Order: sequence, then structure tokens, then C-alpha cells
Amino acid sequence: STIEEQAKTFLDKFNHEAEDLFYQSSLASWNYNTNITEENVQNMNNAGDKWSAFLKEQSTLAQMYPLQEIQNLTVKLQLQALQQNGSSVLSEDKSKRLNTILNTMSTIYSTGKVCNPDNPQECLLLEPGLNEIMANSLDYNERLWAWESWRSEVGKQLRPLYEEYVVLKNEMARANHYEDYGDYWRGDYEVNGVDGYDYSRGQLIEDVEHTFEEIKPLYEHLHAYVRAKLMNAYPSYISPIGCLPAHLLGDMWGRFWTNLYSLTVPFGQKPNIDVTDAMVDQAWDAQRIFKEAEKFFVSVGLPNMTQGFWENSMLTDPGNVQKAVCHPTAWDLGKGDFRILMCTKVTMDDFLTAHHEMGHIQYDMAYAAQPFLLRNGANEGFHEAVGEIMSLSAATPKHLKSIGLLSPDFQEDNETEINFLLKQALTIVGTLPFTYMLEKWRWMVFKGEIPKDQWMKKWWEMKREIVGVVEPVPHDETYCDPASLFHVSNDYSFIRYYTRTLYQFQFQEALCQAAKHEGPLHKCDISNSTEAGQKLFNMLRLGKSEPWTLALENVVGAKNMNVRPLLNYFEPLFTWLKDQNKNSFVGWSTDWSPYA
Amino acid sequence: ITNLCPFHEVFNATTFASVYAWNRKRISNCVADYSVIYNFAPFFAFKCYGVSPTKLNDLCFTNVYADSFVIRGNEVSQIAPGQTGNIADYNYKLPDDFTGCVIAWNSNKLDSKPSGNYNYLYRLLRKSKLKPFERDISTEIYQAGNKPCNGVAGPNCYSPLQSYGFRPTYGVGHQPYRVVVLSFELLHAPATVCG
Ligand SMILES: *[C@@H]1O[C@H](CO)[C@@H](O[C@@H]2O[C@H](CO)[C@@H](O[C@@H]3O[C@H](CO)[C@@H](O)[C@H](O)[C@@H]3O)[C@H](O)[C@H]2NC(C)=O)[C@H](O)[C@H]1NC(C)=O
Ligand SMILES: *[C@@H]1O[C@H](CO)[C@@H](O)[C@H](O)[C@H]1NC(C)=O
Ligand SMILES: *[C@@H]1O[C@H](CO)[C@@H](O)[C@H](O)[C@H]1NC(C)=O
Ligand SMILES: *[C@@H]1O[C@H](CO)[C@@H](O)[C@H](O)[C@H]1NC(C)=O
Ligand SMILES: *[C@@H]1O[C@H](CO)[C@@H](O)[C@H](O)[C@H]1NC(C)=O
Ligand SMILES: *[C@@H]1O[C@H](CO)[C@@H](O)[C@H](O)[C@H]1NC(C)=O
Ligand SMILES: [Zn+2]
Repeated sequence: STIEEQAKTFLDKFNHEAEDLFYQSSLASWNYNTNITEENVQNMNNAGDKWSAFLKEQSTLAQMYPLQEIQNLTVKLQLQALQQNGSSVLSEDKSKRLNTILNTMSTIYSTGKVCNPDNPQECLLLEPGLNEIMANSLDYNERLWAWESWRSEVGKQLRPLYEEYVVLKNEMARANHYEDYGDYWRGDYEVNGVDGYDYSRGQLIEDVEHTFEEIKPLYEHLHAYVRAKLMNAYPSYISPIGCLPAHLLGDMWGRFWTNLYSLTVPFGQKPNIDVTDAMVDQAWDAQRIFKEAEKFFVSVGLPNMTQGFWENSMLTDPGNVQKAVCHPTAWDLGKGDFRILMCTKVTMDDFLTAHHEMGHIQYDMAYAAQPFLLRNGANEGFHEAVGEIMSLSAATPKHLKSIGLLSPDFQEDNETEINFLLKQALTIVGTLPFTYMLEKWRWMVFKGEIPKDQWMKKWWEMKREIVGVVEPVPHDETYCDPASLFHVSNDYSFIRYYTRTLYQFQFQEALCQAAKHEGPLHKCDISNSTEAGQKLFNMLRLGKSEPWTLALENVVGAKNMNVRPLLNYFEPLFTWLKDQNKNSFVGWSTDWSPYA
Repeated sequence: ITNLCPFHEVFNATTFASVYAWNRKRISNCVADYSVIYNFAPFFAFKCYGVSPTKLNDLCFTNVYADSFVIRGNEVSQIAPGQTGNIADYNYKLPDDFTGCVIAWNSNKLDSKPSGNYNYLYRLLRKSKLKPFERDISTEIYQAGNKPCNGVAGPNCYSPLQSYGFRPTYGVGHQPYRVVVLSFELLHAPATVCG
């Protein structure tokens, strides 16, 4: 016969065995997370080892077929996924030391403890106490101490480790066909073989650069406003022309500015919309919270949840004797099993998070028909994008009033819209410069453009130029500032967040045009529009079978990511920022620094 | 009444074998009463092609054949005239002019175990499509490649049989479904089967 039929039979066998093995592994992991005990840990470890061994064996087997002979625009992608060489091509010693470096980095990040100055009573881990201090404490000296101490604690330790890590991962990439490890990470966005819809690995660089060039005015105006507010809060520390000091941003790394809503609130008198008291008065529970979330997807035209989902999923905190992790997660265990692991309480944030997770499950249900290898989102961004569009639509006052939590009497003014848009701005627009900067720095380091002797110098120079953030205490090459961040330490790609941020607003613009909304984009509800639901389901069903470019074309009418939907979303805040920044300088000067 | 057909034998058999080796049971020389068939568990799919559901008792046939097997939820649709699929072409084929009723009901309670019901098997590799009403039970290593397999597994050498795994937590559509296909044939002989 032809190798194409041989590859087809191989793929059929692999799919049918892999479904069962992945189900066993997923059930073991779910059991461990719901009920933590030694036996559960042993079962999960066994299942994970078995699944990893099976994937390695099948990846080794699949290399027989050259991809040149495969034409089917589906067998080719499945065989490409299997031939990615999850089997470590590196030498045995190189693989062992790479695993050792990864384990050491994870251990240092997790167990990094900061002790009080000249006080040995407490040595604080990053997550429990230090993060809360950075988030809520208003002490400039305390925040500067926390930031500097964490940097010296983790970055100095991890700097040689990060150098060895980048060397080894660059060697792995060179062993593979990819130019560098940045190219390996960007390969997910690559599309080959489909003319007129193709993508290049380097094309992502140009697209991200152009998108940030478009975003920059809004970030500059928000930066000017936040600078004015933080100068009002802290008089002497912040300069008008200078960049913002790092530790005052709101979190340890400056990723999110959500903690600045209290300090930078536009109108104190106007109370934010929150439905906690109303839900308590109406006597809700987590089960009906999730049911109300389900009714939204039923209204949009998507299917509703399975009886197995309702029976197996734990939506309420067991409490008492039971021990479990409370990080929300939507599990597609496989073969028709879908569950949510969420300790849901009666709060507005929990309600929106439930909406987000059920969006995940609707995506998973939609791509269930496709083969196992293609049973994923088209790119790393679409999956959380589909979650986030539902999360945004759920919180709209129109949806709240339709559900009935909000009284018919209430009407929204200019002030409420401005407050909500500025809060979501600090949440969403602020993280884009940080993601852009981190990915640019890491890509340049991987390519080798940034020399080792100038790693941190170039890092802080680019942060000062792009993010408009200046280091409080100057740091030499001994520090490794990026190593502090969780994704940098544990080797996670970070451009996914930028792509998600653009994609969610492109999706929202498309679905709001589908729903025939008139007015500002923020007060847009897609609940009862069955056109928007079908337009979404078109992409949701594809999975990875079609290229992500074609999926994005299907949803939003464009083959490439555009920030125009985001700017249309934040246009009211953009006008308000123009008005408020008439007496405030726009732009930042690099020269100023807190030191000297 | 003189006789009642062994409907409580074709159903309630506690083991329906597998779709690749389907049980071929001959029902004859008895009165066929569908009242008990209705009185059994509610049926996910009860579709009659050749014999009308109302005229099931009225019509008489020489011989009745019931085929019992366990298949997944989505595989139920493939057991129908003119439908093509993995199960339909490689395990069991209803003829083009089939007369009878397809009876299916859920069996998650009995056919699913937490460990897994690996006993049931189906075939997903074969040289050619099966003719209607055919049984194949011989396991020859599939030679998709250009080189003889020599009766062992390896590269381009896969065992045709593959195992369903049935667990209680599986969703509808992958849960084990028990299907008994009633086949009615007219032959040049006294019917001896009247309802
Ligand atoms: C690449 O190969 C795959 C097969 O591995 C092709 O898949 C297509 O899969 C669908 C499954 O729904 C097939 O449709 C079926 O057709 C029969 C006959 O009408 C019908 O009875 C079933 O209900 C179902 O609709 C479809 O025929 C099959 N396509 C081909 C060409 O075999 C996929 O299309 C291939 N991609 C290409 C063209 O490169
Ligand atoms: C993976 O490594 C093997 C050698 O171990 C090689 O034959 C194969 O072509 C590699 N696959 C790719 C696509 O890098
Ligand atoms: C929900 O799913 C069930 C099947 O599980 C279906 O009967 C029902 O119509 C669906 N929608 C509603 C509104 O209950
Ligand atoms: C957790 O699993 C164990 C078995 O390992 C079981 O005995 C126990 O009842 C389960 N639940 C809790 C709360 O421990
Ligand atoms: C959606 O339809 C239901 C039908 O009862 C209606 O009660 C609800 O107000 C509608 N929602 C919107 C936002 O139009
Ligand atoms: C919106 O702004 C205009 C212009 O200042 C003002 O007259 C109007 O009352 C505002 N609406 C409110 C109070 O939300
Ligand atoms: Zn999510």
C-alpha cells in the first residue's frame, strides 16, 4: 500500500490506546487532587509514569514515516506532534543534569524564604505573607526591603543555574531543527502547508512588536494617571518625568496592577458593583451558582452539562476531614468525562470563575470528536480566551439585571463605567507591557543577542524603556531579576498571556457584532443571541484540526491578531484619560532613578 | 398457551460476548410475544425497519435470529441499514434489506467495573469489508506494511482486536450499551412462529 495508509492505521491504534491510558492518568490525578493521601499519590505516580512511557514508545515508533509522504492535512499534524521528539535527544548526562537544574530551580523558587532584617524570628515564604505585604502594605521602606530581599534571595542563587539552563536548552534546540529555544516555543504558532493561511515562527515577533506599537498610547496615558495617583499617595518617592519605581507597582514583579485600584480609584463616592450581599439575601449555593452559569451557555445555543458531570464534579468545598487543593480547574478526563474541581463559595468572583471554567468545559466538549492528539485548543491562547470572553460577558450589568441579582431601580452612570473600565484596565492593559518585555528579554537571551555579562543591564534598560519601570535599588550582574517570576523559574512560556489578551477582545468584538449590540463594547451581553453562539461553536468544534489562522478567520473575519478591538473596548477610558491628563505630563523619562 | 419464545434467554443472558464474535441464536417453533420485550428495561433505541412495530405480533415468520453484543453509545447508530462505520464494516453488518427491530439498552450497571471491562473486544483492522451477517473470530496480525508479519506484533504489525474499557464514570456515548438485533426471515416452510 502507501505509507499514508500505514500511518493512518498506526494513528488509529495509537489513538485508541492513548485514550484509555490518558483516562487512567487523568482519573489518578483527579483522585489525588480531590483526596490527598499516600495511596493516591502512589497511584498518580504510577499512572503518570505509564503514560509517559507509552508516549515515549509511540513517539519513537512514529519516526519511521517521513512527513514528506503524508498529504492528508491531518495525519501530517498528528505525526508531527508525535515526532516532536519528546524522547530527549540529549545525552544521558545532559538529560540528567537538565532535570537536576529544573528540579533545583523549582525547589529554590518554592522554598525561598525571606527573613526579617536582623530578626531571626520569622523567615517568610514568598506566597503566603510576602505577597500580601506587597499587595496591601503602604510602607515604602517595607516594600523596597521586601523587593530587594527577594531579589537577592532568589536571583543571586539562580543566576548560575539560569545560565546553565539557557545553555542546555539552547543545546537541545540546536539538536532539534529549531534555531533556538525561543524558536522552539514559537513553533506552536507556526502553520505550514496551507497556502493563504500560513504563519512563520519569526512572524510572531513582528506581530507582537506591531501590536505593542499600537497599544503604546493607551499604556502611556494610563501610566501618566497612575503616576499622578501614586505621587499623591507617596509624595517624595515618585518623580513626574521619571518612571515608576518597581516595588510600588502592586505585586512583586509588577505583572498586575489590580492592587492599585484603591489608590487610583477615580470616584470614591460611587460604590463598585458587587452581588455578594444580594446573593446571600436570595440564599444561593454553589450548585445553583453553577446552574445559573449553565443557563448562560444554554441561552447562547451551546449544549448543557452532563449528568455524569453533575454527579462526579465537586463544586463545593468538602471541608472537615477531607483535604483537597482549591485551585479551580476544568478537567477533560477523556471519553466523555468532564468535571470541575473548585471550592466555590457564594461570591461574585467565584460566580465569574465558575463561568470561566464552564467555558473551558464547553470548549473541551466541542473538540471531543477530533482525534486525541488534536484534542486541544488551536493555540495556547484560544482556550483561556474562550474562558475570558464568557467571564467578561457574565459580569455585565445587563446580564446581572436579567438574572435578577441587581435591582431594577439601579442605572449605570458615567462614573460606574469609568471605574469598571479603569479596574479592568489595570488588570488587562497593564500586564501587556510586562509580558512583552519578559518575552523580548527571554527571546533575545535564547538567541544570544544579550551577552551574559550584560543580562541584567539589558533587562533593566529594556524595562525602563518599555514598561516605564525603574529599579529602586541598583542591581549588578550577580542578581538575576527575571528568575524571581514563577514562569521564568519553572520554564513556562509567557507570550500566551499577550495572545490571550488580544484574542479575547477580538472574539468579543466579533460576537457583539453577531449579537447586534448598539453602544459601548463594555455593556455587551451575548446571552440570548444564538448567532454568536453558533459563530463561536464553529471554532470550538475544530480543535487543532484546522490552523489557528483559519479558526481566527472563522470567528473574527481576520487571519491575524489585531488590537483594534481592545482599543475600541477601552476608548471611553482613553477619552477620560485624555481629559484627566491635560495637567499631567504624558510619557516617561528614562534618566531618573530613585538612586542618585 | 402452548409455547412462549425464549425472549428471556436472548435478553437477560448476563453475558453478550463481543461484537466481533456475535451470538447467533435461532428462535423458532414458539409463540413470539413482544409484551415481555416491552416489559423489559426502557430502550435507548427501538427501531423497526422491515416489520412494523404494531404488526410485530400479527406477522409470522419461519425462523427468528437474535444477535446479542455490547457496543459503545456512538456505535449504536452504525448498526442500521445503509450506515458505514468501523463497527458496521469490520464487526457486524446489517443487510441492505434487513427486516426486524434493533433493540438497545444501557448496561453501565452490569458491564462497567472500576478496574475496567477489558473482556469485551472489537475489531478495527481488516483486509476487506464484511458481507452481511458474517462472523470472524480468527486473529491474524494485520500486515499493513509491505513485509510479512510472521504472526508476531511489531512495526506495521498490529493485532486486529482492540478492547473496550468500561468504567462507571464514563459519559453517555462511551458507556456500554447492550444491543440484541432481531432478524426475521421468511422461508419455504410452515412459519410455526406466530404472535
Ligand atoms: C484524511 O483522512 C481522514 C480519515 O482518516 C478523512 O476523514 C473523513 O472522515 C469522515 C468521518 O465522519 C468520513 O465521513 C464518513 O463518510 C461515510 C460515507 O459517506 C459516512 O457514512 C459517514 O457517516 C461519514 O460521514 C469521510 O469520508 C472521511 N474522508 C475521507 C476522504 O475518507 C479526511 O477527510 C482526510 N482528509 C483529506 C481529504 O485529506
Ligand atoms: C528525533 O531523533 C531521532 C534520533 O533519535 C531522529 O531520527 C528523528 O529524525 C528526530 N526527529 C525530529 C523531527 O527531530
Ligand atoms: C439539558 O440536557 C437534557 C439532557 O441531559 C435535555 O433533555 C434538556 O433539554 C437540556 N436543556 C434544558 C433546558 O434542560
Ligand atoms: C480518601 O481516600 C482514602 C483511601 O486512600 C479513603 O479511605 C478515604 O475515605 C478518602 N477520603 C478521605 C476524606 O480521606
Ligand atoms: C433572555 O430570554 C429570557 C426569556 O425568558 C428573558 O427572561 C431574558 O430577559 C432575556 N435576556 C436578555 C439579556 O435579553
Ligand atoms: C455624563 O457626563 C455629562 C457631562 O459632564 C454629565 O452632564 C452627565 O450628567 C453625566 N452622567 C452621569 C452623571 O453619569
Ligand atoms: Zn481559566
